[PDB]
Amino acid sequence: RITTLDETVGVTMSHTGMSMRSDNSNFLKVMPKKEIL
Amino acid sequence: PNLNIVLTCPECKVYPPKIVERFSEGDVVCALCGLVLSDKLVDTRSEWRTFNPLLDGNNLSTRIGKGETTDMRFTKELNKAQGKNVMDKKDNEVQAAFAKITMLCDAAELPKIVKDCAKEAYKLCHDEKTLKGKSMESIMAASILIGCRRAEVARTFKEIQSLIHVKTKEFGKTLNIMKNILRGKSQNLTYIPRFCSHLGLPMQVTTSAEYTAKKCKEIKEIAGKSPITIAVVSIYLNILLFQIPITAAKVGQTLQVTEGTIKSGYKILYEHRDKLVDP
Amino acid sequence: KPMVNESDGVTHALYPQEARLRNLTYSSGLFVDVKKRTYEL
Amino acid sequence: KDQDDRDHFGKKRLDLAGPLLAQLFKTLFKKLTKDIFRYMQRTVEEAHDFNMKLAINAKTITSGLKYALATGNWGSSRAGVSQVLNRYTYSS
Ligand SMILES: [Zn+2]
Ligand SMILES: [Zn+2]
Repeated sequence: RITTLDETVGVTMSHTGMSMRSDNSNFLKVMPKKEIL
Repeated sequence: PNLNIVLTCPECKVYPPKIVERFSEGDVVCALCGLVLSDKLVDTRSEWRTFNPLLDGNNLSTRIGKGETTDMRFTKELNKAQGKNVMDKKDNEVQAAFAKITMLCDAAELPKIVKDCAKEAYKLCHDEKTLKGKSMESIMAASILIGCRRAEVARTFKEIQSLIHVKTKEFGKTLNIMKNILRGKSQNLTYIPRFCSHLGLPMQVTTSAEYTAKKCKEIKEIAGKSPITIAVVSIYLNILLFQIPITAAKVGQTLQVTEGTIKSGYKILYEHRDKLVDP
Repeated sequence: KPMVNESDGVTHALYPQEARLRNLTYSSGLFVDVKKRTYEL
Repeated sequence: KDQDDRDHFGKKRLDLAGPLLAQLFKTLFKKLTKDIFRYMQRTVEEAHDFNMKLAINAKTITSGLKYALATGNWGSSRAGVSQVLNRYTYSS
């Protein structure tokens, strides 16, 4: 069955939106004229 | 040219209209001689029953979509005709900008009030001369931060920076000149419950970090060194006063604060531990 | 479990009585283990 | 053999919250996957950085479930599915 996370919610909800934690995983990061003559 | 209808009582004529409006009878009557001033009263609530000027202005438009009984060829020809007339107005940037800002605000779980304040700020800036670019990302991030500061909400620079890569410096300059735009068109305490929500702390530790934050704001010494470190060392002291264990590494990796900074503030904070006791 | 995220940002447990009194929506959050991979083929 | 009867109640199937939320959550999940992939193709095509907050949106599922369970429509296909509870008495 589906497992229910029992934590204080505020931790998971902090990990949802902005949490001041970016990156941590690499994915979809992607003259002389005579001599020249 | 005039066009202003003013109701007066020709029998009284002793004072400007000090009248009463009878809505149940549909009349307006002078409250002195009792003489009616007008019959057949119109309503504003009744015409509103069937049904945004603040943002869209007086512009009108109508969608063209497919019909119950129609062909798909005619739907494309009408939409391609509007695609050739879309250059007649430069308002395509407002709908796309509000769409992407809508996506970012919906991604940050911010309330609709901050969304409307940010959209209003971007509408106040829009396309002025002092902006002069910023590649549409910095005016959006700075507009979100402005809408956050107006709605009494607290969002750190590292949070919007974690959402949008605005390179900080150009973000600070665009936010400064944007603040100058807002001034030309004429508070750390809120951060405590947010970080207490990030750590999952009780209410007594939250209000204890509130009193500790205010008192530490009154004691001076160091003054702040940005309010974020004052918040994290305040919560650090208020949590080292009780027995709930988090240590310094977990709170330093969760709130993205240096351990040496929370210990450097915990030193002088422990020095000022005397006058910070609420009970 | 059912929860409510307020305007200031605090998220706490929800009860049906307070859900009816505050005109809220009795719902619960849903998470998903999202796995990402990169092939190079 | 006689013509097949359609009024036989055994040949009829009822739909509660299970099937309805199965169709709804199915379509909403498909739209979510399509949008996430759209963000992936935009990211690799425009050559920029990736972010988990801009790829997976929650207002599609939240607006879909909240809108479908809020209005009478289950998306006009279906209407009158959700009705306000009648609290006139207990037997009502
Ligand atoms: Zn004249
Ligand atoms: Zn009169």
